Amino acid sequence: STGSATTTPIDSLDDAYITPVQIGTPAQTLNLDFDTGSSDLWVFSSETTASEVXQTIYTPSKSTTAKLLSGATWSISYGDGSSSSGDVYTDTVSVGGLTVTGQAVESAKKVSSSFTEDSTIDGLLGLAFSTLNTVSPTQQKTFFDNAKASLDSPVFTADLGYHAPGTYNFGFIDTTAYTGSITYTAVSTKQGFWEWTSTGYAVGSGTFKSTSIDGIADTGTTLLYLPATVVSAYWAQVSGAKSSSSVGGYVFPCSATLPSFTFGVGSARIVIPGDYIDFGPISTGSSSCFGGIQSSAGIGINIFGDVALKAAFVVFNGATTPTLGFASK
Repeated sequence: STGSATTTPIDSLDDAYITPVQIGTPAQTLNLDFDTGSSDLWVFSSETTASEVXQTIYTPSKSTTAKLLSGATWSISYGDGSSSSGDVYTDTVSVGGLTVTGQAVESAKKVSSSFTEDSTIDGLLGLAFSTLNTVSPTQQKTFFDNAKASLDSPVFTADLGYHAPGTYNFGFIDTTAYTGSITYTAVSTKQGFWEWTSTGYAVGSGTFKSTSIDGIADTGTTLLYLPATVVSAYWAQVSGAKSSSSVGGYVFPCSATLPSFTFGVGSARIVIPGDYIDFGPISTGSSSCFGGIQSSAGIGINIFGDVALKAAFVVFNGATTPTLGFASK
């Protein structure tokens, strides 16, 4: 079996992407944030504190196939400080025509203010490794893990668009979606992430520097977070760029033409166009724009976020020994 679903940016800045997911019988359609940086499928629901709901909610009592997972609870917090918690049901879950039965659907009893305030996201669908799942006492498998048995191939691909819709595919590789060939690189699962090692970088038309950059492929993070000295080398090429403490990062004049940024994947090279690194104005009407490449120093890990991933076709190969594939597009 296979599945294919359209993913669309939640705003004009590509802050995040949402994908329709059908849950329960008859299907309830919710717009979820596909996150390869976490491993919980959790949704706004009829159980969520009313003052914390502004979103489409799941109602387990209206699904004939929902079953309560007795005594199971969950609690998650994310990099940004946002958090949620609740209890657990299993139910049928479909994505782009691919159906999984017995998928754990985490029902939020409470959500933090960030989730409340974002009307476009009804929940998150975790696609990292199941070791990161927060359900207790027994951790639950991700959608991808449950689907592997029936998939034509144990893969999923991410094709994110720049200010445009894209696609998540399950179980097959669309060879018309990319150019040239896919280069694969080893994944370490020791921390639960799709963690890999980039072979180096280049700024604009300059030299490629061979330097190991350990990072994670994370669809659930907006920007590209790299080591301080690598980010410094980028912004040194932009005459108006400076580090602003009040905005929290590198800002530059919106009118600048930004250089591209190249990262290595084995002996291959993925080039992020400069326009993609222009995240946008700090404020509507502002003449200053926020940079899409920022320092990872304060986060503790390098993150190849949406800024990087949307310049490529990305293959998440979930075979017993997982790898990550990248192709230009």
